[PDB]
Amino acid sequence: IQRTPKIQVYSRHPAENGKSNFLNCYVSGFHPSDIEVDLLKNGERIEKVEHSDLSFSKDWSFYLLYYTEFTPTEKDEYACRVNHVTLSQPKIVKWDRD
Amino acid sequence: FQGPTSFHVIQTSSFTNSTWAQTQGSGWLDDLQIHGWDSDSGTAIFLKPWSKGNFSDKEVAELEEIFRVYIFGFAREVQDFAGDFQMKYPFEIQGIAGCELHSGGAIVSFLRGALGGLDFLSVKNASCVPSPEGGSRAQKFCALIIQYQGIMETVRILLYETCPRYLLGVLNAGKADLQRQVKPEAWLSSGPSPGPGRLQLVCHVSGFYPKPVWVMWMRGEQEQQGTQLGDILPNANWTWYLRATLDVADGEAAGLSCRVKHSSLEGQDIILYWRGSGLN
Ligand SMILES: *[C@@H]1O[C@H](CO[C@@H]2O[C@@H](C)[C@@H](O)[C@@H](O)[C@@H]2O)[C@@H](O[C@@H]2O[C@H](CO)[C@@H](O[C@@H]3O[C@H](CO[C@H]4O[C@H](CO)[C@@H](O)[C@H](O)[C@@H]4O)[C@@H](O)[C@H](O[C@H]4O[C@H](CO)[C@@H](O)[C@H](O)[C@@H]4O)[C@@H]3O)[C@H](O)[C@H]2NC(C)=O)[C@H](O[C@@H]2O[C@@H](C)[C@@H](O)[C@@H](O)[C@@H]2O)[C@H]1NC(C)=O
Ligand SMILES: *[C@@H]1O[C@H](CO[C@@H]2O[C@@H](C)[C@@H](O)[C@@H](O)[C@@H]2O)[C@@H](O[C@@H]2O[C@H](CO)[C@@H](O[C@@H]3O[C@H](CO)[C@@H](O)[C@H](O[C@H]4O[C@H](CO)[C@@H](O)[C@H](O)[C@@H]4O)[C@@H]3O)[C@H](O)[C@H]2NC(C)=O)[C@H](O)[C@H]1NC(C)=O
Ligand SMILES: *[C@@H]1O[C@H](CO[C@@H]2O[C@@H](C)[C@@H](O)[C@@H](O)[C@@H]2O)[C@@H](O[C@@H]2O[C@H](CO)[C@@H](O)[C@H](O)[C@H]2NC(C)=O)[C@H](O[C@@H]2O[C@@H](C)[C@@H](O)[C@@H](O)[C@@H]2O)[C@H]1NC(C)=O
Ligand SMILES: [Cl-]
Ligand code: NA
Ligand code: NA
Repeated sequence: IQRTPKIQVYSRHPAENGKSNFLNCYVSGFHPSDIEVDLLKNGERIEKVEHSDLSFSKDWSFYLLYYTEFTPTEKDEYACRVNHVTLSQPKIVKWDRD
Repeated sequence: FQGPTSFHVIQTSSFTNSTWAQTQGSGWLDDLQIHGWDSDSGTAIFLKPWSKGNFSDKEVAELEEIFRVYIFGFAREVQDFAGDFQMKYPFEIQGIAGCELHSGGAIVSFLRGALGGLDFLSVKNASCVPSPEGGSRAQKFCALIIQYQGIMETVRILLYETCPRYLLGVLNAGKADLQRQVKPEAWLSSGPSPGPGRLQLVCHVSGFYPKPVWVMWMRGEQEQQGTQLGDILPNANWTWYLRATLDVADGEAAGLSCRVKHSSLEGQDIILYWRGSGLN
C-alpha cells in the first residue's frame, strides 16, 4: 500500500503585512519517497525554496520540510503544491494566517 | 541533560528497474540532522563542526568507506537476488540503525529494515529477526544474510561497540548546540469555524528549543481540558512550532487566555488574552 501526503502550511513568525517572515510547508505521512513540492505566490512557483534531506517516521512514512523567506501582504496568496504517485493531480494547500 | 539522547543512520534505497537504483542516507540526533550522504562523491557531509564527535579523522574516513562499500554492495546484491525473491519493480527499502541512552545510563542499540513501507526485519541480540509483515520473503532474507562472513560481524561491531562510544562522544561534542535554550514566541488567531455558532481559537507557539513545551487554554487559573494539541512541526534551524486549539460556542470565547511554559523562560510563562469583537 502507498500512503498519500499530509500537507501543513504555516509561518515561522506571526504574519505582519510588509514584514519579512518564513513560509513553511511540512509534507508527511507519505510512501513511496519520490515527491515534488513547490511553494506558490499568487499561483506562481517560487524559485528559491529550501528543503530538508529525506527522513521518515517510526511507521516508515516519509517527511520533508520546504521553506522560504516571504513578506506577507493583505492581498497576496501563498500555498504549497504537492505531486505524488498517490495523487492524480497536484494537491494545493493555501497558507491562511486565520 | 536536555536535547537529543540517541543517534541513528537511515537509508532509503529506491529500485526503479533492474538496472537503476539510488540510495539516500543521513545521520541524526533524534530528529536533528548532523550528517548528510553525498552520492556524487560516496562520502559524508558533516553538517556541524562537532559532527565527528570524539572520533579521529582516520576512524571517520574508515566508517565513510564502510558505508560507501555497503551502499554500492547493497544495491548490487538486491538487484542480483531480486528475481529469486520475486520482487516487482518499482520497490523501496528503508533501514534505520543506531543507539540511544536511557534512564540509568544503559545504551541500547537497534537496527530495523522495511520493504514497501512495512516492517521487514530487525536485529535483536545480534541476530536477524524477520518481521511477520515481511512474510516468507523476510524469513528467506534472514537465512541468506546470516551466512555472510563479515556482514554479521561488522553489523555487531557497529551496533554494540562503535555506536555507544560514538553517541556519548557526539552528545558531549555538540552540547553547546544540543543543550542550548531558545525562547518561544506566541500569538493568537482564529481557526476554521467547527460549525454554526462555534469558533476555534488557536494559540501558536514558535521558535522554541528544546522540543518539550507546555501550552494550554485557560479561564483564569482553570486549565481548559478541551485544549487540543497539534503535532509538533519543524522550523528550519532546529526550532519547533505548535498549535493549541480550543473549540467554543460564540458567546463563550470571552475570558479565555493561552499560557505557555518552556524550559528557556526561567519560570516566566507567556500569557496571551483572547479579546472578542475583532479587538484581536
Ligand atoms: C569517545 O568517548 C567515549 C566515552 O568517553 C567518556 O564519556 C565522554 C562523554 C567523556 O566524559 C569522556 O571523558 C569519557 O571517557 C570513549 O569510550 C569510553 O572510554 C572509556 C576509556 O577511556 C571506557 O572506560 C573503560 O571501561 C572499561 C569497562 O567497560 C566495560 O564495562 C562497562 C560497565 O562497567 C560497560 O559500560 C562497557 O561497555 C564495557 O563492557 C574499564 O575496564 C576501563 O578501565 C581501565 O581504564 C581505566 C581508565 O580509563 C582505569 O582506571 C582502570 O583501572 C582500567 O585500567 C575503563 O574504565 C568506557 O567504557 C568507554 N565507553 C563506551 C560506552 O565504550 C571513547 O574511547 C574509546 O573507546 C573505548 C571503548 C576505549 O577503547 C578507549 O580506549 C577509546 O579511546 C572515546 N573515543 C572514541 C574514538 O570512541
Ligand atoms: C542471544 O544471543 C546469544 C549469542 O548468539 C551467538 O552470538 C551472536 C553474536 C550471533 O552470532 C548468534 O548467531 C550466535 O548464536 C545466544 O546464545 C547462543 O544460542 C545459540 C542457539 O540460538 C547456541 O547455539 C548452539 O550452539 C551449539 C554449539 O555450542 C550447537 O551445537 C547448536 O547447534 C544445534 O542447534 C542449532 C539451532 O540452534 C542448529 O542450527 C544446529 O545444526 C544444531 O542442531 C547451536 O548452534 C549458542 O551456543 C549460544 N551461544 C552462546 C555463546 O551462548 C542466546 O541464546 C540468545 N538469547 C536469546 C534468548 O535469544
Ligand atoms: C531504468 O530507470 C531509469 C529511470 O530513472 C529515472 O529516475 C527514476 C528515479 C524514476 O523517476 C524514473 O521515472 C526515471 O525515468 C532510467 O534512467 C534515466 O533515463 C532517463 C530517460 O528516460 C534520463 O533522463 C535519466 O538521465 C536517466 N538516469 C540515469 C541516472 O541514467 C533507465 O533508462 C536507461 O538509461 C538512460 C541513461 C537512457 O539511456 C534510457 O534510454 C535507458 O532506458 C531505465 N532503464 C530501463 C531499461 O528501464
Ligand atoms: Cl554512493
Ligand atoms: Na526531512
Ligand atoms: Na480573555
